[PDB]
Amino acid sequence: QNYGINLPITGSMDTAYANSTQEETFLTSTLCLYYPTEAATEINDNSWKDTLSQLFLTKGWPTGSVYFKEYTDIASFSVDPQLYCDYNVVLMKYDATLQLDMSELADLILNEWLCNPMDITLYYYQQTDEANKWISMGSSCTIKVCPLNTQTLGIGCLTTDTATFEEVATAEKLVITDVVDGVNHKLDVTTATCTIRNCKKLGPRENVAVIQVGGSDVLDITADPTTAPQTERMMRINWKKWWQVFYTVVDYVNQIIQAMSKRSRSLNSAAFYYRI
Amino acid sequence: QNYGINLPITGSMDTAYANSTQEETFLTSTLCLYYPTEAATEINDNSWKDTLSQLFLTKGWPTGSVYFKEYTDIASFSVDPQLYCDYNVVLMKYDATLQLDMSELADLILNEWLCNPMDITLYYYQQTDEANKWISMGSSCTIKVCPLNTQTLGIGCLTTDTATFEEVATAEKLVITDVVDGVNHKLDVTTATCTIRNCKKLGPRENVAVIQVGGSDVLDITADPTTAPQTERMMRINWKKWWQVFYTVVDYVNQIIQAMSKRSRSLNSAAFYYRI
Amino acid sequence: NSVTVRQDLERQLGELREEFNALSQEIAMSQLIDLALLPLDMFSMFSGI
Amino acid sequence: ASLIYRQLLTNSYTVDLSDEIQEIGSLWKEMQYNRDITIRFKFASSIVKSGGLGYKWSEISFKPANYQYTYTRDGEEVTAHTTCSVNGMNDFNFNGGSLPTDFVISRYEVIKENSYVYVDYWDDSQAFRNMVYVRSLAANLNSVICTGGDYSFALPVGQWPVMTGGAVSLHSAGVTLSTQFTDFVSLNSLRFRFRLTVEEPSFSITRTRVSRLYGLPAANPNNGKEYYEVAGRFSLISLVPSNDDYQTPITNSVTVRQDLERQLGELREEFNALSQEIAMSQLIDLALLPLDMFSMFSGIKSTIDAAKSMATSVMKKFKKSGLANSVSTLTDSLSDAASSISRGASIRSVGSSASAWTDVSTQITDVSSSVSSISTQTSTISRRLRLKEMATQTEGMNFDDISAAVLKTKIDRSTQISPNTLPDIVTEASEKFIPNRAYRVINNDEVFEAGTDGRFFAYRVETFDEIPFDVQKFADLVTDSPVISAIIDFKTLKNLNDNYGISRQQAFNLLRSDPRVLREFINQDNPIIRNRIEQLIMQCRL
Amino acid sequence: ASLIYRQLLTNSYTVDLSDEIQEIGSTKTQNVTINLGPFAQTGYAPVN
Amino acid sequence: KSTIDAAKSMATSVMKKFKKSGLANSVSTLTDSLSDAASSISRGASIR
Amino acid sequence: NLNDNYGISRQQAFNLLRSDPRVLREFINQDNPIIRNRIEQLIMQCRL
Ligand SMILES: *[C@@H]1O[C@H](CO)[C@@H](O)[C@H](O)[C@H]1NC(C)=O
Ligand SMILES: *[C@@H]1O[C@H](CO)[C@@H](O)[C@H](O)[C@H]1NC(C)=O
Ligand SMILES: [Ca+2]
Ligand SMILES: [Ca+2]
Ligand SMILES: [Ca+2]
Ligand SMILES: [Ca+2]
Ligand SMILES: [Ca+2]
Ligand SMILES: [Ca+2]
Ligand SMILES: [Ca+2]
Ligand SMILES: [Ca+2]
Repeated sequence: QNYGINLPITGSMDTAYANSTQEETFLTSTLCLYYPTEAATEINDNSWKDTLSQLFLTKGWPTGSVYFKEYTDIASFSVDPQLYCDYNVVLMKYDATLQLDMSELADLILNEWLCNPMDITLYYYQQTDEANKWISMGSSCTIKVCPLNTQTLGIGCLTTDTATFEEVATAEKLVITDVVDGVNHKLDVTTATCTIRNCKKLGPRENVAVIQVGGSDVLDITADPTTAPQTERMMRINWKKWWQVFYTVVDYVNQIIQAMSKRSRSLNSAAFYYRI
Repeated sequence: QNYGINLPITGSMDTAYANSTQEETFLTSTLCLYYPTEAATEINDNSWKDTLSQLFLTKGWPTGSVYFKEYTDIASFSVDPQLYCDYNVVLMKYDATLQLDMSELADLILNEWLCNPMDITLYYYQQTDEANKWISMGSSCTIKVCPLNTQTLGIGCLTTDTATFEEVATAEKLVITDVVDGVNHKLDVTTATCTIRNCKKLGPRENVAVIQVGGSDVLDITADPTTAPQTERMMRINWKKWWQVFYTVVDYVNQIIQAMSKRSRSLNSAAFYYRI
Repeated sequence: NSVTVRQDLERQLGELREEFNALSQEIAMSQLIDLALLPLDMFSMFSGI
Repeated sequence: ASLIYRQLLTNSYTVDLSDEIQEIGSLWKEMQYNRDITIRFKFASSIVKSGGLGYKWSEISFKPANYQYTYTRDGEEVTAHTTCSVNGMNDFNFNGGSLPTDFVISRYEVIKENSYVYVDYWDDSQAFRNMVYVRSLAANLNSVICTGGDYSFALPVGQWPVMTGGAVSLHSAGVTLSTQFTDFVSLNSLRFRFRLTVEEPSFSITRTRVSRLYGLPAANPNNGKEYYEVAGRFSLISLVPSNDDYQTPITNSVTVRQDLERQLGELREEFNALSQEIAMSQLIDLALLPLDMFSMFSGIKSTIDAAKSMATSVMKKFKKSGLANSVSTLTDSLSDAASSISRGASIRSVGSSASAWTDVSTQITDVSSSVSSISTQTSTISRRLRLKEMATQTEGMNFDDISAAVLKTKIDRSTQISPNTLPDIVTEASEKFIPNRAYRVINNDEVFEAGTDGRFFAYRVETFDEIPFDVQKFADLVTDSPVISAIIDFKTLKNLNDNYGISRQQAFNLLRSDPRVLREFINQDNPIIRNRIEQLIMQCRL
Repeated sequence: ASLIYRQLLTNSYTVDLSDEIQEIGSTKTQNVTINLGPFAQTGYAPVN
Repeated sequence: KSTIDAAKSMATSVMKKFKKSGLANSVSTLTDSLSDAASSISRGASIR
Repeated sequence: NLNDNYGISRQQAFNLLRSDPRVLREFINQDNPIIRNRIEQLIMQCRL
């Protein structure tokens, strides 16, 4: 492939459409459903997974192709999210208080990132361009920032004294820091319970879809204030019972998968590509 | 200009892109940031304005062009808001209970208005066209309206007994009243505490952009029920901390102002033009 | 100690690249060539700054 | 020969590099003095102790030390005085702890290979009163070994630490002139530099975790020795003012004109007088030399200080004169004209198209003589064709070549030279040499000619008959095409053709200022060319 | 192509600058402040 | 091959010895002789 | 393109091939679209 990646692909505008590959896609694919604990608690059934697998079979998926992963809550799920199957549908409960955390999780899992380590104790770090962010994940990520100037002296802060730093994150499981580009910063992060990485957003991750259960369109997967794009993979539904939610997911799995593109599944299950 | 306002301007669809060689009244433009008091409180620093100025300088703004106007809250800021700089960016904190007040403020400052005094004690007033409204603001504005008929007799109210009038606003720092057009209304207002004007919406402002911090898309800058336009000048972001909000504003100031246009700043700082 | 991995001149040089690319379009052509024949030496190049 | 001017301008940047270090720094007869000297010196120690009970010393450092002695040189008992100092020292420190009890040395100085030892030396001998004007100075000396000695520390409690060991070899590296400040007079002295080399004896402090340390601490660097001695020879060449071959001053403390004048006032007359003895053909030969910096400044018989800074002093003065500012203004005007299609209105063109070479300017204007507009235009243009001369945009030999040749042949002959005279006489010469000079441009067998004096001439090459001068064509030709200095300007050319009928090839070469035809005409003793070159040389009058 | 010799001869004036820099540094080179290791310098108490 | 700490002076190192050699001396002598000839200085006897 | 639309002299072609500045400025002063376009391409190519 790589020797033909930078080569043109020519096609005529009269080639006959091929038959529907939805059946073949379902047969040779795997589906991962991510739901919160409250869903399982409300269902209160020990065979609901088997029921959903049988219903998906009625919808064409082979038996052992649909998998279900449970997370305690949005904040818990945001610590090193792992996307396993070819298609990853995430049922995210809506809370008016966790809006930024919902947006950060969606941004992390609905996009492909290229991350590198940051040794905050040794080097001063800056963000090169609008695609560059600092993604911090851990049990408790408290990030404080001290911008510098051309002479390396801090502005509004003292490098020696951390108490003067401009705190930007406190007690966070996942945070995406966006500082002014081209400015060197000195960072204080709770490295004991936090890991911060310099990440670049390569583009969309088309095999991950997020269904927001309840609320309104609040997700903002773009740091740019001027744009809040709602993509095809950002679904939203209204709910009263989790069983109805799962039935809607099963029945319209055709539409959900049709909004997602395969071949975006990395060899690893991580939410980012780690490079040294 | 005035003698050449109504003259055609002809341009070719192949003219090479260039840049103006015309003098401006001021050498450079000025940027005003309007933020709530709680933003400064949470930031908890005395030199934060200086640091933001230095970061804006990093973003190409000469030292002396960025100004920061603090306002207590949305309601207080809604009393005769003043727009000083060439570019005005208003950081409105979202509160779920003040949706109408946020909409009223956005409508006032995102649109040009042409207003006249209203001696409600001497004359009845109509609203001629859908662009006509009654904008009242002050320390506390309560508006009571009695629609009259062709015979100048109140409908569902007694023109002499104010107790029968209809309540359209109670203790409002700012309120835009829209009544049925072509109907004479007898008005009684808390004139001691607020002033009411008959205003006409001329069009968009193009130099005032409102960034809504938190919430969902709730602004309605048009009184027409069947329209909720989301212009490029009304942005929305999610937040947990104010330093991150200000860093986002600084880092994407080029995008923020690309959505705005100069040439719209009035000579006066007021949010409306006034005729007596 | 702590070393600044990426130098402080990156942002200033980026802005100056922007300015230079904006200024390119306002160059006269006859006079540019007239300048091109001047043997621009150390003194001539660094005196008019 | 004009290249020298260009090079000075081209190299003017190095001048700035000089000033930095400088502001970081702070007829004649040759007579030789080789003297076998014995520098006897020593160090001093500053031991400032801190407060408390005396366990802590605030500083133990070096201090310059003076010494006096007498020694025999060629049977002469010579009294000598020396002053030894050190530079570039390593500030070690010992910190036994934060308590007032613990042994602490805040800062103690050790001289290592990165240090230097300076020794001023003076004696009442003849050689040291002849060294006011020095041609060359160089001293060789046998290296000496300075070993550190014991030094016990005054603690009233416990074992007494001892600073033993330490050694460095001083090797002679450089000797210069220096001054000794007495009470009522000032003495010229020889200051010798010595590079340090660490030696095997390593200094250590007892009662401490200090061992195998190398250098020479300031505690007891003399090691009980009365003095440290180096024996060697210094060679000095002194320039004594002499106006006759039978006298020779014992001492050279004489005053020269530059000890009393900073602005050369009458040396201008000296140069103007020197102009008489200038040969013509040989002057052309010298003018054809690409006189570079080395060639220009190598033949001057300078003093020790003057040669050390001749080029950069000349260039410091050079990058301020009217010539340098004219070059700068021309460059800025060209860059501005190229930099914006905005102000073709501000500049007014006397040609088909706008050019910095072809712009009219202030020209306060002279109502004294009835002046044509064309004359003013041509003069304004020629005053920039001079910068064309000094921008390598000329074809034949230029007036700058003659100016440089005259400058060289005069500075070598002129007996008035000094570190301040050569500056402002090279620069002011370049400014004031040949002020009225003409230029010509050839095109389609037709010659256009302009002059700074305001005289313009159009003619034909095949026959020298004047033509209606076509301004707006001379300008377009002169902005781009090669410009030729008019050494043999039109009037002389026509006189020569009428009286000495010259061939087509000879006229071709004369028009383009070819050196060969010029020198061949000079060698024939042709009165017209000799007269023209005499006028040119007398114009080089400073 | 022969310009190396010409340039070496012409630029020789900078040798004087080199010599001045050398002999001025030794005059006014600052004393070097040598650091000390993280493990330093404790000793016994003064004992009699 | 640039043994660093010597490239700091290589050009000046060569130039300092270059402006002492027979080539430099001959260039200077020729320049001085040309200046003298331009000045009508009495050239030595037997010089034709 | 020049020789076809603006058939040029033998001397002009000779000089243009050798990139002689005189003919370049001549053609620019005549306001030649082709050479002006070429020089504009070069200048806008002069970005950093
Ligand atoms: C595609 O669909 C058509 C229509 O039913 C069918 O005849 C054909 O066999 C299918 N398969 C392929 C490979 O075309
Ligand atoms: C006198 O000076 C002129 C030019 O100034 C020169 O040609 C001439 O040789 C000098 N001396 C004599 C004796 O002619
Ligand atoms: Ca978060
Ligand atoms: Ca601070
Ligand atoms: Ca950023
Ligand atoms: Ca956004
Ligand atoms: Ca309101
Ligand atoms: Ca009523
Ligand atoms: Ca209405
Ligand atoms: Ca509406």
